[PDB]
Amino acid sequence: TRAGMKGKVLGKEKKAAIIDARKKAAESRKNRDDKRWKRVLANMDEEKRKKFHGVGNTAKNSRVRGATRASLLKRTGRKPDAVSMEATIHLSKLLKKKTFSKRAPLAIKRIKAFVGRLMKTKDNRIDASLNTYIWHKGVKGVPGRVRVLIQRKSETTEGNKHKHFYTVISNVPVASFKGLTTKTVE
Amino acid sequence: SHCKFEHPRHGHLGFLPRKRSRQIRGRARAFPKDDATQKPHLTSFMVFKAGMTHIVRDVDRPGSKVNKKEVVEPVTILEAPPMVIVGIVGYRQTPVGLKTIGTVWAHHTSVEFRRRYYKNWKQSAQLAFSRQKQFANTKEGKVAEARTLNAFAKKASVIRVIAHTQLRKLRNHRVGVKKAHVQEIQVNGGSVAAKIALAKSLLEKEVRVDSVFQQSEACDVCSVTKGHGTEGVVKRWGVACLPRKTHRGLRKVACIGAWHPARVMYTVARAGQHGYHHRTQLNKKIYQIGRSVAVEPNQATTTYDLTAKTITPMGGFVGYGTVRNDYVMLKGSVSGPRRRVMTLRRPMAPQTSRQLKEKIVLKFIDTSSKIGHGRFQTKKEKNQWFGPLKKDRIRREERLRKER
RNA sequence: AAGUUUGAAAAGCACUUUGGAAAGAGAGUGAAAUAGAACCUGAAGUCGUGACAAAGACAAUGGAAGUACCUCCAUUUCAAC
RNA sequence: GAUGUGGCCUGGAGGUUAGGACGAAGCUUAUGGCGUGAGCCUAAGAUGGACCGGCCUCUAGUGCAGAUCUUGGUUGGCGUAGCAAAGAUCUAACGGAGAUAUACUCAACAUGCAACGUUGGAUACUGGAGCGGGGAAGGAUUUCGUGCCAACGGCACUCGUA
RNA sequence: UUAAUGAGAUUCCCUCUGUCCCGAGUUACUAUCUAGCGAAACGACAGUCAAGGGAACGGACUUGAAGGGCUAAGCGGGGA
RNA sequence: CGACGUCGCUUUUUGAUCCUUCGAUGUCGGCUCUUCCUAACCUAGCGCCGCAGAAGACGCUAAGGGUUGGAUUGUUCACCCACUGACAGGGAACGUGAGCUGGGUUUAGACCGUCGUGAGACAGGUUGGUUUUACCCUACUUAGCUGGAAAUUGCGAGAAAAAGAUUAUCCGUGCAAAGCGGACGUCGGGUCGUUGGGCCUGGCGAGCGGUGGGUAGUACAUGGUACGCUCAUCACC
RNA sequence: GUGGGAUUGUGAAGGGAUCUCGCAGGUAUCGUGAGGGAAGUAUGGGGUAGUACGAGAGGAACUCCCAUGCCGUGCCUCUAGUUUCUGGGGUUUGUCGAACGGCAAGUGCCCCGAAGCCAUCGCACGGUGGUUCUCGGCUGAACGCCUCUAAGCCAGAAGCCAAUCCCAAGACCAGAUGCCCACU
RNA sequence: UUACGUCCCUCUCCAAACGAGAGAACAUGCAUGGGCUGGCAUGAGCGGCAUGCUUCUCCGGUGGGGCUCCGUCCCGAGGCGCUGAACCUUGAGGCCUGAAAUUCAUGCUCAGGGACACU
RNA sequence: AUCGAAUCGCCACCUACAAGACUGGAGCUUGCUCCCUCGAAGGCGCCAAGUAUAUUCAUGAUCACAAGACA
Ligand SMILES: C#CCOc1ccc(C[C@H]2NC[C@H](O)[C@H]2OC(C)=O)cc1
Ligand SMILES: [K+]
Ligand SMILES: [K+]
Ligand SMILES: [K+]
Ligand SMILES: [K+]
Ligand SMILES: [K+]
Ligand SMILES: [K+]
Ligand SMILES: [K+]
Ligand SMILES: [K+]
Ligand SMILES: [Mg+2]
Ligand SMILES: [Mg+2]
Ligand SMILES: [Mg+2]
Ligand SMILES: [Mg+2]
Ligand SMILES: [Mg+2]
Ligand SMILES: [Mg+2]
Ligand SMILES: [Mg+2]
Ligand SMILES: [Mg+2]
Ligand SMILES: [Mg+2]
Ligand SMILES: [Mg+2]
Ligand SMILES: [Mg+2]
Ligand SMILES: [Mg+2]
Ligand SMILES: [Mg+2]
Ligand SMILES: [Mg+2]
Ligand SMILES: [Mg+2]
Ligand SMILES: [Mg+2]
Ligand SMILES: [Mg+2]
Ligand SMILES: [Mg+2]
Ligand SMILES: [Mg+2]
Ligand SMILES: [Mg+2]
Ligand SMILES: [Mg+2]
Ligand SMILES: [Mg+2]
Ligand SMILES: [Mg+2]
Ligand SMILES: [Mg+2]
Ligand SMILES: [Mg+2]
Ligand SMILES: [Mg+2]
Ligand SMILES: [Mg+2]
Ligand SMILES: [Mg+2]
Ligand SMILES: [Mg+2]
Ligand SMILES: [Mg+2]
Ligand SMILES: [Mg+2]
Ligand SMILES: [Mg+2]
Ligand SMILES: [Mg+2]
Ligand SMILES: [Mg+2]
Ligand SMILES: [Mg+2]
Ligand SMILES: [Mg+2]
Ligand SMILES: [Mg+2]
Ligand SMILES: [Mg+2]
Ligand SMILES: [Mg+2]
Ligand SMILES: [Mg+2]
Ligand SMILES: [Mg+2]
Ligand SMILES: [Mg+2]
Ligand SMILES: [Mg+2]
Ligand SMILES: [Mg+2]
Ligand SMILES: [Mg+2]
Ligand SMILES: [Mg+2]
Ligand SMILES: [Mg+2]
Ligand SMILES: [Mg+2]
Ligand SMILES: [Mg+2]
Ligand SMILES: [Mg+2]
Ligand SMILES: [Mg+2]
Ligand SMILES: [Mg+2]
Ligand SMILES: [Mg+2]
Ligand SMILES: [Mg+2]
Ligand SMILES: [Mg+2]
Ligand SMILES: [Mg+2]
Ligand SMILES: [Mg+2]
Ligand SMILES: [Mg+2]
Ligand SMILES: [Mg+2]
Ligand code: NA
Ligand code: NA
Ligand code: NA
Ligand code: NA
Ligand code: NA
Ligand code: NA
Repeated sequence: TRAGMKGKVLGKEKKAAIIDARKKAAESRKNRDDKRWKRVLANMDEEKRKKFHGVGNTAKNSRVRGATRASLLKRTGRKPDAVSMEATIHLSKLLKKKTFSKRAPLAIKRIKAFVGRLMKTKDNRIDASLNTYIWHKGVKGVPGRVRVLIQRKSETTEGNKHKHFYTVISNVPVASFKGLTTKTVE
Repeated sequence: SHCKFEHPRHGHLGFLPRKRSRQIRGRARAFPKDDATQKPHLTSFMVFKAGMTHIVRDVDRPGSKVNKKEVVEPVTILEAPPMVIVGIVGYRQTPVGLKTIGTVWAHHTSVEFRRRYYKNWKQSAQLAFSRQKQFANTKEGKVAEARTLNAFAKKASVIRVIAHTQLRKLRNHRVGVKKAHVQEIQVNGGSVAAKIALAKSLLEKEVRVDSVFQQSEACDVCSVTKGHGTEGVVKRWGVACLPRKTHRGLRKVACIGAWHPARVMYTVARAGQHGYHHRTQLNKKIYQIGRSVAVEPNQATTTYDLTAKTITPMGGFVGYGTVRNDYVMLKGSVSGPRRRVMTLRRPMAPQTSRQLKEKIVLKFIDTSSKIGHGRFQTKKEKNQWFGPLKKDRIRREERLRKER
């Protein structure tokens, strides 16, 4: 990043102080606007209030007007090294109009990149069950959706500086994909 | 020897070079001629292309076969959220062209206006206009602003305002850009003192499109066309295709020049960039200046068709989304794809024609699905055709029995 | 097509260190390894590198006169010489 | 085109006079000097390692920029044209130096990539006029096992008709 | 002269069509970018034009007009 | 309009010549594509007529724009059918073959007529007869990076600027006027050089402000800014 | 002055000298517009009008209005085309024991088919002032009269120039602005 | 030669041969799901006078032929019902989390990394 | 801050304008006469801040880029 935000240059303690500086400055401005909107909405007449719909966060099925969705997310903390996730990959949307003879090999690379982005790993092992499922209808009959189980594990080659993570991706057979969302399994 | 038969040359040599436009936004190269007898007014506005549909109206022109008869006209819908005026600039005439005298900035500028000065705003220090804010409102700052304003009164013949779009108000998910589009809008009409008075009164204020244009007027469109990358001579210039027998290819120009001059002329069609060119388009009749759906929901309702509809077609505008702001319905088409910012300019050609003077009254606005042969104008019309479906029974049965 | 023409003598580089190896870095022999095995001498052409000179587009080169800067070049002078 | 030149240069011979291990020949040059010139001579080598200069005469396979000249080497084009018929490979494990290869910071991604052989699975091709199993002609050790990877198999190899 | 026969030469009709009006869209393999590998042809020197003369059709010459440098993909006007 | 004569222009015809090319400049026609000329067919104006009107003739300025679809023929030409405002004529190596095509022309096979004793010949007819190469330099079309006014240097100083103790020694207003209207103070120190001297700096205040705390209504398109009051802080200082 | 490097080839570690280079600009917007390009061009109908003119026969034009041809610049709402969304269905031969799911026939084949692309096969838009030619005139001499000219003027062509439109500062913009930094 | 900042890596697509461009920079940003819009045309399975379907008790329920032991079980293309069902719907990149109306949920991110700016 | 340089006329009186067939102003006689500021000077600057009572200049040795230059 830019020199003014580098973690190595600023240091851990300085970086934390600046991040809280932005947080408190933005959070305080949100509380000011919440109070003012709470105040002027009550003051305004019911005839005028029909025009102002959703302004004071009164509306249903609505985002929080004050702040971003991400800022309201609860940052629990670092995930454990050994974590298991179950997810669906919409393979058909990644293979639209691809060359027929490369569909199954391309699906393997797409799955490895999908998991690699999620788990931040470069060593992504494909289990036999997942490989069989991808190829079970031929090189060009790849299924539109796949349900995978992602398991991240830690093991480093002795004498290496940086700890080494790797994932094992296996197929999860499902009768239907409807209603299936991404879950952290145990 | 002379060519055996004559035909007009392919393409317009005045639109050269056929290169990529310097900017993605439409910019007016000239403004309509200033006439001092009119009250001061703005001459341009920035809009966003949402999509296309068609309307029905009666034709008023006498002597035509379609007089007092209905016609169907394709229209383009362009979203026009209000614009914010942030600055004033003055120009003085010199023997080598107009020179900017100075810039009077507003006391407060929006965050999305200051984002235009950054390549990575969220990770920056966000110090734009921080020293200008501290210098302004001081004893020396107030004097400097007054001196610049007096210089405009004494030496300026052209007064323009600095305006920017509001991407927060647009609330479009596919537009992507969060930094405002900045442009200069010339203040035409009145004396130079009167022009400065209006520009000062507009500082830090919102300007709506309906205060710049009227419903039945025409306007010019400055925009950049859709890009196609590298294209051959057949598509780029419209030359004929060679016979199937041709060796080494058909989609070519057979002779790219005579022996002498021993050169290829600039008038010969060659492959290269096609599209993404700036174009100023003339005489686009405004058919409707719509209000925001939060204020008036019945945008597509007319006096003849009483159905309560918005301007947004069933299923949304393809690749754009919902029109949530004020909008302009221009007759016909404009250059460029959806999501692209465009400039509407007050017309520069004479507007004395019967077609240009005609008062437009819309009788029907189509809101059917732009996805695959829309046959319903509203969601209620679709419900009446199908009635209850299997998924409606499941949703109702669970609510009727499990929840009650 | 091809001189095995290294060196007087093989004294043909033990040993240490990095490298999977090829090799590199050291250390040794020898008067000389820039004499290390198709090994005397080692040209031209072409190329790499460091230093410097600068230089628009007049293709470059060239001629004649100067000048700026350099010069491991030559010669002369250095007391009333 | 003719002729002249105590005019220049090269390999040898008969004479004469010199030089060289304190460095001959050859080679190198912003080494200068001499000559109108061909050239001659000196300086330096942080070059070389054993022969050789001047002068008189004699002698000849005696002087190169070009002959689509000969032979050897080099070279811009150029990391370019391309290496696109015969459909195709994927996965885990094992093997291998061929890796998970890191100053600081730093939990992992954003700093060791890409490539090999075998086995098990998967997928596909040949489709009996077969990339099946045997012979003639031709070839002659290419057969087999182990080892090995400098060159070669126009990419690669830990594999091989090397 | 001639039935039958003909990858023989010719004319017309039916059918049929992207041959054409008049082009548009899509696929595989390329081109294109990368890793590895890696040539040839050709090569006096070079390479912006106008006119002029000139071995009568110049990249060099005269007089004018251009011309900041280096690059990727194409292209077939010139390089007689 | 123009006999008998006479004076010219042009190089889109042929002829005359033999300067260039024979260690090679690819031959006709068509297709495609661009540009140029004007001796003007149509389109814009304008004169004149054996000019009533309509339709035309002749002429001038003007080449910006336009100038077609087909049957036969390899054709260029020619001719006919048809549309049109009109269907003008030409150049660009008889533009254009590393752009195409290859019907003709003009190799070798073969047939006919005429000629020749013959082999063979024929600007006579006929049929069949390989169309190669760009990755170089320019040109052109798009597409990137990039310095530079002494067009890389000199320090070689030129503003389509201001208007003054020589631009210093304040800000407005006015005509480069006459005038006129404004300006934060105070108490000390240090440090250099003719008048309440320049500069640096500290303490008390005040004012114009920038941010944040607490608060009230209002504006604007309505989440997000501004504005009143009041605290804290920073800056001019 | 200060900062950073280096010097000529037979050794090492230290000292001088002498050279070269850096020492104030970066980064992000909005504009100017020199120069270059340059585009719109034709026809028909209505009406004028069976009018002007003419013995008759015949038979016009401008203002204005409405269409259209060619050309140009775009666009995808509609209509049409295109399908490797092999989307959803059918359907033939082979094949996994059958059903299911499918698979092979280099996209098996057939019908329909979104999005995207695309057609004068669809749709939209295509403008203003001057300077002059040719020519017709005014005033008016030379030449007491006369004469468009000779000194002056007027009017004036699809030509030409500029506006509009496209590229645009090697056209080196002392054009205007946002932030740092440098100087102060 | 400090700061502002720029670029590469990463993500998006109005751009795009490669460069370049437009953007984003913990952001409903991305992912999956739901709903919408639309495409095709009624999935698998099971079953016929009920044990099924439909409707608030009332409706509805085949088949040319054939085989066993009038009646009963069975074989049988096709038909009917559950079923405008099943499947697909953003991907080179349709909509909805900001009008009102089941019309939107849930996961993921945990100091962004690198290089210049900087003789 | 390298940096030593080439350049040798200043101004707040020129730094406004226009016409040479007539631009100092009149007359009538229209090319002569008359009046005036008499129609041919931007102002300063060149060694006593002003025309005089004065005052340091060397040896920088006879030319050498003025050895110095904020007028
Ligand atoms: C038959 C016949 C007549 O037509 C031609 C056609 C071409 C040629 C060739 C010559 N043209 C110029 C040069 O002299 C030669 O070029 C070359 C490549 O040889 C001669 C006659
Ligand atoms: K002599
Ligand atoms: K050779
Ligand atoms: K020849
Ligand atoms: K005419
Ligand atoms: K013949
Ligand atoms: K111009
Ligand atoms: K022009
Ligand atoms: K510039
Ligand atoms: Mg012609
Ligand atoms: Mg032609
Ligand atoms: Mg021709
Ligand atoms: Mg061919
Ligand atoms: Mg061929
Ligand atoms: Mg659609
Ligand atoms: Mg020794
Ligand atoms: Mg040696
Ligand atoms: Mg030796
Ligand atoms: Mg040797
Ligand atoms: Mg050499
Ligand atoms: Mg060298
Ligand atoms: Mg030259
Ligand atoms: Mg010299
Ligand atoms: Mg001999
Ligand atoms: Mg001797
Ligand atoms: Mg030397
Ligand atoms: Mg040399
Ligand atoms: Mg000699
Ligand atoms: Mg010889
Ligand atoms: Mg030689
Ligand atoms: Mg040769
Ligand atoms: Mg090479
Ligand atoms: Mg290549
Ligand atoms: Mg090939
Ligand atoms: Mg193959
Ligand atoms: Mg395997
Ligand atoms: Mg790593
Ligand atoms: Mg690896
Ligand atoms: Mg098969
Ligand atoms: Mg097969
Ligand atoms: Mg068989
Ligand atoms: Mg076989
Ligand atoms: Mg073997
Ligand atoms: Mg190989
Ligand atoms: Mg020329
Ligand atoms: Mg060529
Ligand atoms: Mg080519
Ligand atoms: Mg002739
Ligand atoms: Mg000849
Ligand atoms: Mg040739
Ligand atoms: Mg030749
Ligand atoms: Mg040629
Ligand atoms: Mg003419
Ligand atoms: Mg013309
Ligand atoms: Mg023309
Ligand atoms: Mg020709
Ligand atoms: Mg000719
Ligand atoms: Mg050819
Ligand atoms: Mg030809
Ligand atoms: Mg050619
Ligand atoms: Mg032929
Ligand atoms: Mg005979
Ligand atoms: Mg023939
Ligand atoms: Mg023949
Ligand atoms: Mg044949
Ligand atoms: Mg310079
Ligand atoms: Mg098979
Ligand atoms: Mg279809
Ligand atoms: Na593809
Ligand atoms: Na390839
Ligand atoms: Na035959
Ligand atoms: Na030449
Ligand atoms: Na020249
Ligand atoms: Na369609």
